[PDB]
Order: sequence, then structure tokens, then C-alpha cells
Amino acid sequence: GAKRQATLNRLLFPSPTKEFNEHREAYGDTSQLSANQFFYGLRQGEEHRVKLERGVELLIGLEAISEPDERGMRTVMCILNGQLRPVLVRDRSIA
Amino acid sequence: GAKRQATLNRLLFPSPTKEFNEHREAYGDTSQLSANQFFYGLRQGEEHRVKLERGVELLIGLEAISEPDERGMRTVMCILNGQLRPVLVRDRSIA
Repeated sequence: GAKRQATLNRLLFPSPTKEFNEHREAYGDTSQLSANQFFYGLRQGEEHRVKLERGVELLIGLEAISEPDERGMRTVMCILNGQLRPVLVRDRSIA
Repeated sequence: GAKRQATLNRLLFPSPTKEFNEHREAYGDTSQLSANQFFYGLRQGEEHRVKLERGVELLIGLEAISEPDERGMRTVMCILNGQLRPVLVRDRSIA
């Protein structure tokens, strides 16, 4: 079962499987993304389709990005299923 | 009355009063704005109060600006009375 598989994963490579478990807890399941979204990100004018389940698909796009405030925090306006969504993110470049 | 004032304005300086009439038709009444808003515009992080009538005031702010598409058109996300508003504008710099 899946228990044996998890026990093998932890018994073979402990540190990276623990990192993988933390990442999967944090950001759900991202193995369904493409290379372009996974490695680069979102661009403006481009719609992406991500398959969650059979008949359950998500349509993701970008709208705009604001310059950072006195903190290192920026706000990104995106589109999910045709609805606007603001997301607060940290820009590690300006510290 | 106001008719005499309009007739004097048109009889003294026709071309600029006609431009002023077109501008007032296009953009309502903007004589209540400050020098900073009138000459420069809107910046991010600041909130402006504009008085329309006695007890009727408007609170204006900025959220973000997107880079122009294949056209010369940009979308500016602003805040009016605490509500998000997208405005489509033309950037004459890139033609």
C-alpha cells in the first residue's frame, strides 16, 4: 500500500522526502503543472488550463503587478475562473 | 444671469471657451481638484479627498498599472470609495 511506499521513501532519502512532504503540505499538489508554469511563472495575455480531476479544471491568468511598498511586499492581481484575485507576495530581491 | 456670462465668454475668447466647454462636457467639473492631482496624477499608497457637494466627498486612490498590450492600451486598477475599479487608458508614448 501507500504506507509501504512512504516508509521506503523515508528510509531511503530522509531529508529530501521531508522537504517534499513540507512542500506538499504548503502548496498542495503541483505535479500536474507544465514545465513553463513550474519553472518560469505567469505572463500577461496568456490563459493556462490546469487539470485537477476528471471534469475539474482550473483556468489561470495574470492581470497586473504593483511595485513594492516600504516593505518587501508586492500585490499581484491574477484571474482564476474569470474572477479577480489579489495575492500578497514577498520580493526577496530588494530585501 | 449665467446666460450673459456665457455670452461674454463666447464673445471675448471663442476658441478657448469652446475648448473649455468640450472639456467640461467630457470630464465633468474638475475645478475642485488640487494642483498635485491636476498636474501630476495619482501615486500608490496615498489617499485623496475630493469635495463634490456639502456632505458629498469622494476618496480616490491607486492600486496598480499593467504594461501595454500589443495595442497602446493599458489597464489601471484604482480605488474609489474603497472599491476596485479598472480603467482602460491609451499610452501615447509608445504609439
